[PDB]
Amino acid sequence: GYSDRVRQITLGNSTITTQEAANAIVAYGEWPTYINDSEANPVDAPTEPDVSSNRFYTLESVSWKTTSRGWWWKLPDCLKDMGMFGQNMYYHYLGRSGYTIHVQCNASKFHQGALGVFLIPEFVMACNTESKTSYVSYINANPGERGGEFTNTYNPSNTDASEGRKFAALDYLLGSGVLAGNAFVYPHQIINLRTNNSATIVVPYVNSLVIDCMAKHNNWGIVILPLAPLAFAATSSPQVPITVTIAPMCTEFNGLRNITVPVHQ
Amino acid sequence: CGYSDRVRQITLGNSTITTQEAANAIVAYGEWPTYINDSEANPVDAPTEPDVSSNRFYTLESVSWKTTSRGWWWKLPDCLKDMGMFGQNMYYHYLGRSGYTIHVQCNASKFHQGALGVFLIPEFVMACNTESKTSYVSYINANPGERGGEFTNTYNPSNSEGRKFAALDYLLGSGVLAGNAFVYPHQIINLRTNNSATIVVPYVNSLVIDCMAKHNNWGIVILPLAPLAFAATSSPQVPITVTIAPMCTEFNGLRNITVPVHQ
Amino acid sequence: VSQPPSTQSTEATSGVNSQEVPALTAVETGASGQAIPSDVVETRHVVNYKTRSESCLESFFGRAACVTILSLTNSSKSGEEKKHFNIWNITYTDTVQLRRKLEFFTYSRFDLEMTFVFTENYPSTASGEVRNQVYQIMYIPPGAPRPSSWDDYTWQSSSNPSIFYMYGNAPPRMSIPYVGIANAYSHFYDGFARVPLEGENTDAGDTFYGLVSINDFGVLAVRAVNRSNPHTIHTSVRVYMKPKHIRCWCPRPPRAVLYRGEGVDMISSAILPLAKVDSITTF
Amino acid sequence: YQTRIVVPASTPTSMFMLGFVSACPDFSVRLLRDTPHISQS
Amino acid sequence: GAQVSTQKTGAHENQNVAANGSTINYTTINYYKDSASNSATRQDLSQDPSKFTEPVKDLMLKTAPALN
Ligand SMILES: CCCCCCCCCCCCCC(=O)O
Repeated sequence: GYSDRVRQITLGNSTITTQEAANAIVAYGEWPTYINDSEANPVDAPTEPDVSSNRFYTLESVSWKTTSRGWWWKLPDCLKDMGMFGQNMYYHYLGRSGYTIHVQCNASKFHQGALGVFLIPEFVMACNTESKTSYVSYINANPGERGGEFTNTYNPSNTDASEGRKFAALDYLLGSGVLAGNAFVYPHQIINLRTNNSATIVVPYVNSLVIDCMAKHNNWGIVILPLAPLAFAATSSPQVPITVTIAPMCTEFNGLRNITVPVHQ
Repeated sequence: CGYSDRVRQITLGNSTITTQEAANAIVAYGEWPTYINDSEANPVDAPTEPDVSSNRFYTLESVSWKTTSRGWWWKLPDCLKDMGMFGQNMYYHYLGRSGYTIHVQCNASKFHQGALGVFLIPEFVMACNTESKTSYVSYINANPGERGGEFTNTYNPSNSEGRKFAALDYLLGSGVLAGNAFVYPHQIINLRTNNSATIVVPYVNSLVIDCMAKHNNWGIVILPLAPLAFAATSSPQVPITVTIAPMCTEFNGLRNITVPVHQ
Repeated sequence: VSQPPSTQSTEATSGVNSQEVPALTAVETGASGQAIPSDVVETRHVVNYKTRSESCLESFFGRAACVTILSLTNSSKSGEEKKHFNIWNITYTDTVQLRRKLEFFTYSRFDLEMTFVFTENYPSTASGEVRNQVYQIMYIPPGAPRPSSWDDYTWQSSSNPSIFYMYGNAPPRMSIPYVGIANAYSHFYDGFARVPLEGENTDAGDTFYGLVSINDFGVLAVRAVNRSNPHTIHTSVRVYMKPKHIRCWCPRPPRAVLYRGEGVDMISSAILPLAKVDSITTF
Repeated sequence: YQTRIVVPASTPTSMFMLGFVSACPDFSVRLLRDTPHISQS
Repeated sequence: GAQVSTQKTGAHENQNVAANGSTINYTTINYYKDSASNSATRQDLSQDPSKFTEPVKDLMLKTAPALN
């Protein structure tokens, strides 16, 4: 027979194995698919890479300390320089993709703590100034693979234009005014260190359009929260890494133009 | 109904071995020991088939796995020469043939690490520890009994210290790199997952049957592949116990008991 | 016409999200990993027409190798009469390339093709007229009498195989059927030729260890059959062997270090087969 | 390293792994040459 | 009493099919009665790698965990 805990995910030129996963989630019960002719918007001849963009990429790792309040990513953004997925989103005006999101975090049996991994469509976050609304720079809004962080202090500045262009990423309100305890409405999986060392979520493209412009819109974001604190009891300050590995799937593009080169720092 | 490859019960004669944690079992070359067929036989004398008397497991003296150990050496029909009826029959009969079940045992806690490769080598011929003459080893040193011998990591040939084997670990005692030891039927006791290994051994020779007092058709080699380690101490020790049974034992030609040079 | 079997073809395959895990296994089991590219990456359909022809044991072994070189001296000097003929122990041991291939297996059974090659020159500073030479290669089975001299009676070869070669003709050649007493030749023998018994206890003197003590294939007695001439001829006789119709058993690794003699003995000056690498991360 | 190796209390912090290499089923060779790894005088 | 068999595909023989034409054949006659005198045996690619690469008593599957 086969266990539920043990699994192998293969896409493109890459494979991820795991021996401790709580199955896998297919958000809303649907798999990424290619656009059906009957729903297509553009009349351009689409580009459909098979095994170029559709491979797993590993994002820069983050560290889980007992003082972290969480981490976040905008999904298309976190893969913007990732080989061919990166190049195709900049060469084409339009693009669409689903994703396989795999989150990894090791701990020993003497460790405790839990990470909630949530995928939030349209993960819109609040500005960090009380003098303006819906105010955030392109650059701060789209940090890349680095992601961003959550805090537990709301310290807006109604006078400092620079800080006001950063997000007000409160952990308990998920950066947008919603209590985190209701985050569970979104597809999610929990990396409870006494149960799992990983989580996998399959993500369909979800939008009001069949296809959109990737340099403008982040279809989904990734939120990871320390639902339960990390502890080891054999140290004053334990630390374990968290690594997020992502593959686009059933990817297509249209609107070929000169490569887009966004404002950056 | 809950059966698992992880556990096993091996019963031969009046001896049973149970295992809770092992990686299947190996049948070398895909073959089981069998008796000599009428179509392939040299001796004329009716054979002696001790059956259940000799076909039982015997336990060889254990050895300690130290963090400085380089390996252990046994010859198979030799290590059993003084063990029960199998031992007596090989001395009484000129010719003999047998297969074997080799079971290597090594328990450790979950907090210990290390690994032992267990290899069975047909014709395990070893180099001598002298440069004065080649192929020069005493009968006694080449046939240590259940005590076995050990591998070293240095070579210091003499110019009596010479008439013994130059048992280098990295060259398997014969000038052959150990990484290729895996060519031979083998199993690994990885303390992470197993506490034992089992290999079924067919009789292997260029002959149907041979003289056991002269020829060791199989040898047993155990090497650390990864060192023993335990956080609580610089000198953890884990005993390794080797348990062996003959299979399908057959003998031919009854003479006076052979008594080889002893010590 | 029957097409020889090819090596494994690759089927096309797509992505996987299942509980099956071809990539994870155990080797503790004694088994090698069994994974192929279709188990870990997406693949295309490739038809494989390649065969393992050169890797067959017949192909691997089917090359003549020089095994030994014998030295014959045809001379008018009385002090060199004893060198007019020579005797060699038949073995493959003398040359590394052939014993190395044979030592990949513990046992083997084969027929043997032998070819001899003769080369001659004048070792002297003063060369001169010499008539064309003829050579005799006589096989002397174990237990058969050996010549004490080049003109001894044993050269009559009444019972022994003997091949005569006139210098300058095509190199002489013959086929020898498997002659082992056992049902295969053993390339290794972990044992003694004789069991020393209680009452004669010594360490030294046990020179009976290894296959070297139980293998006697006779000798090749090679003779110039010509009368001595005023100008000395020095002849090099190369002995070649080609195992054929070979079956092998119980594979073992090849030797990493240089051989010392007939057994498996190591040389203390040469037990270091690998090169140093600058670092584990070198590439 | 992916993530990191995590070791619990009173457990060794220096681990080893053994790498192995082998041919796959889709594998062959084309032509013999003398081996460069051994010699004699 | 000659035997006829098939030659290894040559340089201009572009069929990897190895079954095209009657021109890919060769004839062998044995001239000696002692079998040791005969030429090399016919190539035989029969193999059984499992004998050495997976000599496991119990059935092992690639997809199933090796240890269950
Ligand atoms: C007139 C010359 C006839 C020579 C006959 C020589 C017989 C040689 C027997 C085969 C040697 C086998 C060596 C081996 O594989 O160990």
